[PDB]
Amino acid sequence: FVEMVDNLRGKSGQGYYVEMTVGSPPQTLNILVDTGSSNFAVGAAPHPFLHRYYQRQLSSTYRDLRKGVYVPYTQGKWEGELGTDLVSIPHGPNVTVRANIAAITESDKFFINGSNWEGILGLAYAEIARPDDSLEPFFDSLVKQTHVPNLFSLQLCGAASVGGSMIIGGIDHSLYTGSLWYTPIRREWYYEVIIVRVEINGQDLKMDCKEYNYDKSIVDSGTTNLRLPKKVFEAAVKSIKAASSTEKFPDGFWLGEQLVCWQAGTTPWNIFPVISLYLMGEVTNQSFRITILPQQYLRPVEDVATSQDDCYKFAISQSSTGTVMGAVIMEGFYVVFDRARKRIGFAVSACHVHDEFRTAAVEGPFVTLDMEDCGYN
Ligand SMILES: CC[C@@H](CC(=O)NCC1CCCCC1)n1c(N)nc2cc(Cl)ccc21
Repeated sequence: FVEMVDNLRGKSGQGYYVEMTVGSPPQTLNILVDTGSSNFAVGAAPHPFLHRYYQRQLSSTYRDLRKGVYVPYTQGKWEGELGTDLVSIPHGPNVTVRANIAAITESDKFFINGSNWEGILGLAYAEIARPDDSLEPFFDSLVKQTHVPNLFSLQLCGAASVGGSMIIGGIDHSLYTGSLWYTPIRREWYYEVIIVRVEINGQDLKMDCKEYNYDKSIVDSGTTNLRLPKKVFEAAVKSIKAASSTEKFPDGFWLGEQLVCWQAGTTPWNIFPVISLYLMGEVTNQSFRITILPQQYLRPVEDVATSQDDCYKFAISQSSTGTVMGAVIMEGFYVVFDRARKRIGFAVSACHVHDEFRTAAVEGPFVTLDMEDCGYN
């Protein structure tokens, strides 16, 4: 696993990418690690944002599937040609698999201007694969062709430049401290989990637990913020406002539209509360909690090429599509995607940033009744 440690790189807010090789002879590409999608889709045309792109025709092991794919989302679409080719990960397991590859020939608002990645590794399940669930995802192809165990674990470490580790086929003990606790994957499509309880400095948020998972709660490496449903976001902010009422901040700060600055390098971490998220456990009526520090949700401002000091951005935002546990959560925790056993493990990361008096935690067990009722149908 030592060869797989520190195999992730990226820029702040632009995601985490891993080095991958496709085709014969091998073409080296930087590929976004994405637990929020299920397609292995790489740029295959010279879009001006891209450093590199996949050249289908120069690979002797490339096979044209003779079928297109069209993936629209919100502000954009990505599209291209479906095919298969030989894929390997230089700083991964020593194997080569024939996997599905979507050669992106056109996209709108997909690639990020200034980033160093040229494609995405959809690490989620077949059901959200496009055009349909018969297009086998990369990790499915990996496990079915090799003896690599059906799991991977992510340690995202966040610093402009960021690093991390994607351990494929196991768990590295030295990437976490304390104990690993597991939450069941509710449904195999996104990495869907169930939040049963939320606390702010120990104070229960007092919401119907169905609100925390409306209409969904996912673990996504392709998202930066901790995104919460409107009604949950409202209460959490109102609670964070209350905990830190010794200082008032502009209304735009809570919306992520304005920055807040203190004389470097202190900085009142103490007035900001810890946020505990209770997740459904492996056992009936059993749950566990993950505690995030003010240091996870107050991020040093991305691009301050004019504005020095300390300065911060509020990294909790509202969502209309359910809870998203992004880098805000994931950078605080070593996250194990145990696909073979339908579960996701959380343990305090060895690379999380802690303050002088408080510590991030994964603790349990807790008694929580009707946890299944917190999931939305
Ligand atoms: C479901 C969550 C969203 C979050 C998002 O919008 N992320 C930024 C997105 C990541 C994938 C490359 C393009 C930018 N999301 C993720 N994780 N992967 C996605 C891929 C597509 Cl085609 C659309 C939305 C995606």
